[PDB]
This record gives sequence, C-alpha cells and structure tokens, in this order.
Amino acid sequence: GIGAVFLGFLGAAGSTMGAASMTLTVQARNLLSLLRAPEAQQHLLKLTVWGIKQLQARVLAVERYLRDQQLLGIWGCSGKLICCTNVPWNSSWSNRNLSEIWDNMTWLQWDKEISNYTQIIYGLLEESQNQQE
Amino acid sequence: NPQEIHLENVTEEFNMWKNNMVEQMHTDIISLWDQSLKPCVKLTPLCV
Amino acid sequence: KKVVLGKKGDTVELTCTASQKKSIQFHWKNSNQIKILGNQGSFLTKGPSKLNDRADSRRSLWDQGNFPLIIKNLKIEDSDTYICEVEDQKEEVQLLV
Amino acid sequence: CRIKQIINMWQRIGQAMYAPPIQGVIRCVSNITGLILTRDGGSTT
Amino acid sequence: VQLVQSGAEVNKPGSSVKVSCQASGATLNSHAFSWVRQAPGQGLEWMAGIIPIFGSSHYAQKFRGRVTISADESTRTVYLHLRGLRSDDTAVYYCASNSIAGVAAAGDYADYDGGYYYDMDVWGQGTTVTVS
Amino acid sequence: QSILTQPPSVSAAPGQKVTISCSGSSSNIGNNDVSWYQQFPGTVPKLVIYENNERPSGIPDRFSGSKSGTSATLGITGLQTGDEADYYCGTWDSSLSAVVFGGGSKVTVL
Amino acid sequence: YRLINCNTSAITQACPKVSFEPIPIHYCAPAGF
Ligand SMILES: *[C@@H]1O[C@H](CO)[C@@H](O[C@@H]2O[C@H](CO)[C@@H](O[C@@H]3O[C@H](CO[C@H]4O[C@H](CO)[C@@H](O)[C@H](O[C@H]5O[C@H](CO)[C@@H](O)[C@H](O)[C@@H]5O)[C@@H]4O)[C@@H](O)[C@H](O[C@H]4O[C@H](CO)[C@@H](O)[C@H](O)[C@@H]4O[C@H]4O[C@H](CO)[C@@H](O)[C@H](O)[C@@H]4O)[C@@H]3O)[C@H](O)[C@H]2NC(C)=O)[C@H](O)[C@H]1NC(C)=O
Repeated sequence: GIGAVFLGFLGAAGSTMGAASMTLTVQARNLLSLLRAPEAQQHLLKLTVWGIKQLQARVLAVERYLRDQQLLGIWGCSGKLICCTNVPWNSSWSNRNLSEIWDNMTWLQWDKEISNYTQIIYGLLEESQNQQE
Repeated sequence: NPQEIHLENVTEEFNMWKNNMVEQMHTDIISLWDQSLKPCVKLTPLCV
Repeated sequence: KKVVLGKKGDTVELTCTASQKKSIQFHWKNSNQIKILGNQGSFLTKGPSKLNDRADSRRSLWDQGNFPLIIKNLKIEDSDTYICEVEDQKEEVQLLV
Repeated sequence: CRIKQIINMWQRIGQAMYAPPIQGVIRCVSNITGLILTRDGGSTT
Repeated sequence: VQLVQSGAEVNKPGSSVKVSCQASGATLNSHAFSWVRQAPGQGLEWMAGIIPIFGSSHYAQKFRGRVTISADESTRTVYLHLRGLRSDDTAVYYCASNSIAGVAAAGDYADYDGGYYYDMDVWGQGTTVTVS
Repeated sequence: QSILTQPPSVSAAPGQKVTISCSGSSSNIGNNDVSWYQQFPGTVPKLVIYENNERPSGIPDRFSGSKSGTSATLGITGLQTGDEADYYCGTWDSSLSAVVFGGGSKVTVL
Repeated sequence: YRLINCNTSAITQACPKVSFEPIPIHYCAPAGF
C-alpha cells in the first residue's frame, strides 16, 4: 500500500524547484492513494511463504514511513509537507541568489550542491528545536 | 498492477559494464542450477 | 619488462598475478596486439595467433589469482613480447629461445 | 550438434559428468536475439 | 564405501541363479561395476561388468548369452543372472567396482562403448554358488 | 585359460626381493595399464597396486611396479612373513573386449 | 608454494533426469528504492 506513494514522489523530478513544490501539493492528494484457491497440503506451506514475503514488504513500507516522520518530528514539524523552521540560513552553504535557485535549478542539482553540508544542517535543526524547548 | 511513471525533462547517465544488479542476477542463477541440475559426478578443484 | 629465456620445445610458464583470489578475467596479447590466450568466465579461449595450437594455461590456478601461460614447442619466431592485461596491470614479459 | 555428458561448468571452475540422454525425442524452439563477436587486430580486414 | 551381496545359493544344473550386490553410496553412476568369480583353488577371471554412467555393459567372449547384468538405480543394487547352469559353476562370486571419474580428464569426446574397468578396490564379501 | 603368463609361484627367504612377471600381448599391456591384487586364501581379494606404480592408503611401500614393453614386473623388496597370500595381475584386453587376469602367483616364505 | 597441491575432489550427488524450462524472472526493488 504505502510503497506506492514512496515512488510517486519522483514524478516531479526534472522540473524546477518552484514548480515541483507546487506539484507536491497536488501530489499530496495523490499520495492519499488475494489467494482464495483450493490449496493442497503441498500448496499450503508454499502459498504461505508467498504470504509472509509480501507481508514483510507491507510492514517495511509502514516502518520506513514512521522512521521518516520520527526524524521530521525531531525538527519541529510532524506531518507537515512544506515546513519552514526558525534556523537562519548560513551564507557559507553554497551562496546563491534566491531567483538563481527556485527558477533555474532542478531538485537533483541540490543533491550535488549541499551534500557536503547536509549533515551540518541536520544537527542545527535538532539543536534549535532543542534550544527552543 | 505495476507502477510506472514517465519522468519529464530528466537526463541521466547510465553504465552497462559496471551495473551492480548483473552480479545479483549471476548469484541467483548459480543458486538456481546448483539446486536444479544436480550432477552425478562433480570435479571441483579445492587447491589447499 | 621481465626476461624469460628458453631453449627449444620446453614449457615456459610466463605469469601475471592479481591480488584478489576470485578468478577475474584476464587476457594475453603480443606486440602486434593479437590475442594469444584468454579467459571467458570459467572457460578458456584462444585467439587467432600463430601460437593458437601451442599455447595453454593451468585451469586450477585461476581461482587463486595466478593466471599463467604455458607454451609448448618453442620455435624461434615466438621470440617477442607478451602482455597480460588483468584489469589495468598491463605487464610485459619478453621471451627468447 | 552433439550431446556431451562430460561438460565444463560455467558456474565455477570444474567439470561435471551427467546421466545418459533421455530416450524419446528432444525438441527445441528458440529464437536467436543476439550474438557475441570478437575482433582480432592485425596490422587490414 | 562397502558392498553387501546376497545370500549363498545351492542349486541343480539347468536352472538360473541370481546374486545381488547392494552399494552403500548415493548413486551407482559414479562406479563401474564388475563381476568376477573364483572356482575353489583356481585362478580369477572376469565374467561381465556394467557402467551405468554410459548405460554400457560388457561381456567376456566365453560368457556371451549365458550371462546378463541388470542394475537398479532406485535400490542401488547390481543384479547378476546366469542362465545355463552347468557343473563347473561351483564357485564364489564377487562384485567389484572402481571410480568412474577418471575419464573427466579425457580428450573431450570419450568413448561411450569403450572399457573403463581398471584397478577396482570395492570388492564385496562374496557369494558362494554351488551346483549339484 | 591364463592369457597372461604369470608364473604360478615365486619364493624367497624373508627379507629379500621377489619379482612377479605378467607377460601379455600388445592389446592388454602394450596399450593399457596393469594392476595387482592380493588375496589371502578364503578372504576377499584386495587391490595392492593401481596405475602400474602406486599404492592405496594402507599398503607398505615395499611393493613396486613397472610396465616394460609388453610385460609388467611386480617387486616386493624386503619380503616379510605376513605376505602369505597370492597375487593376480589384471588388465583390460582391448582385442578380446574384456578384463583379463593372470593365472596367479602364490608367494611363499622360506 | 608455487606448484602447490590442488586436490581435485569429486562429490557425487544423486542425479535424476529432471526437466528444464526457464521461466522469466524479473527483479524488483525493495521499499524506498
Ligand atoms: C526458448 O523458449 C522455448 C519456450 O517457448 C523453449 O521451448 C521449450 O523447449 C522444451 C525443451 O524441449 C520443451 O519441453 C519439452 O517439450 C517436449 C515437446 O512437448 C510438446 O509437444 C508434445 C507433443 O505434441 C506435447 O505433449 C507437449 O505438451 C506438454 O506441454 C504442455 C505445456 O505446453 C503441458 O501442459 C502438457 O501437460 C504436456 O506435458 C508440448 O506441446 C516434451 O516432449 C517434453 O516433455 C518430456 O521431456 C521432459 C524432459 O525433457 C520430461 O521431464 C517430460 O516428463 C517429458 O518426458 C517424457 O517424454 C520424453 C520424450 O521426449 C521421454 O523420453 C521421457 O522418458 C518421458 O516419457 C517437454 O515438455 C518445451 O515444451 C518448449 N516450450 C514450448 C514449445 O513452448 C526453448 O527450449 C527455449 N530455448 C532454450 C535454449 O532453452
């Protein structure tokens, strides 16, 4: 079930980050989206390893989703898609014009941009959500 | 009901000769034939 | 730039060697870049050189990295240079009889 | 074609000897979708 | 690996005798079986032999027609039936076998009618067959 | 019925060398291999020499073999007293299309 | 150390004559991939 929406995020790649955040609002509603045969005693323990193997996926798709929103809920917001917080943006994190970011870059570019700094922001998002509490 | 999304405007660099799922197909076919075609006489060098 | 001497007829064992112990693909070429002997997975293969009937290798040593080349019936015209290409280590061994 | 009984395994390094061939007829309907060639660079054709 | 035979047999001439030879291994296809006999006090000779990895059988030229060999893979038993019982067949029989795996190092195409009986060491305990 | 011309008995004092000949045609020995088997009288026979010069595990190294021309020699250097058995040479005769044995060779201690 | 002994073993299983028709096997990716 949930593993369907884990891949539907990728429908907005290649577009620009101002447009992909707007598509995410439509995608927000789009992320709101049987073996009953005569089974012999040889089919009984074989169609049940086909049952557990699919049900080890449906719980992994749930347990990955709760391991996401446990990490978001550390950074103030739980369940918010678009969430902005009370940390000021440091200038040394690949300084660029704000029109030179939301208008002429795709989201995959930011993986290449700030991945040297992505761990540092995560500790700041913990601390400022801990300093404010 | 397979899920397939066409991605707009994206370019992407592949490589065929360094894929890491070809060595995962190679493993599960060693594991097929060894449990499939059980031979009468093997001769596997040990080389101690 | 190794040096290997033979007399005539005898078996020489030229050797390239990797550090992996997992039977990785190699080859063996000569100065005109014609294939002498090659590995294709788990089987041997020759190439259309003039050592195509005489060259050989030891199959059991590939699983420990050692990829030799064993030549029978040493004539005078095989006094050349030979190149083993494991993945990058294009080592050259020259031969004389 | 032949039907060998003493083959070289492609899996690891080693030989394998199998049972004799089956008694009846053996059909094979396969559709070739690919080659694997190799050149030989001389000094040309 | 050991081989157990069948029990000893007494008989009158003209009939047909059966001796079994069960193997302790996992299959018979790894072993080239062989049947030798010994008249009491006399030498040894080779009657027949079967190789199941090629389905081939072999008979000595003095024993054609009188001797047949069958092997059952599902029970791992080598069978011998001897037809035409006469006087000199008062002897002990033996089932022997060697490893067939020595022809993997042969020149590609082997010989699927040839003889790969050599230097066995898996002689069973024997069976005494006495005619009267 | 002995196609191989094995001598019926060889004899030497304990602690010496014996020879046992196995002479045949050019279709049983001149093209093929030889072997040797040991049998105590009453007990089951036992292979002692395989592939013309080798011994299985459990055989003393006094037993040596050779294949010369169309015949074969078995040599027991340093004969002991516990060798009271008889020997047979067994090859494959290609022309006769059967395994062929010898008449037997009963060694005797003196 | 150079001509090291390589014991070419021989394991013998129980070998029937079994059928062999390869079916298509397609590789899926786990959750989150
Ligand atoms: C590329 O892909 C194609 C697939 O599209 C592969 O083609 C396959 O090739 C294999 C190998 O030959 C075929 O398997 C064998 O097919 C034989 C022919 O069978 C057909 O004709 C007969 C007569 O008209 C029908 O009875 C058959 O119907 C059977 O199949 C249907 C499904 O289609 C089943 O539902 C039925 O119940 C039938 O069983 C086919 O239409 C066939 O003889 C063979 O079966 C024997 O062989 C195997 C071992 O090889 C035995 O285990 C089995 O039990 C049978 O053994 C009996 O018969 C033999 C005589 O041959 C005796 O010697 C035995 O002792 C025993 O008595 C098996 O079914 C396969 O059908 C075919 N696929 C097709 C055509 O779609 C290519 O191989 C592949 N390329 C490569 C390189 O792999």
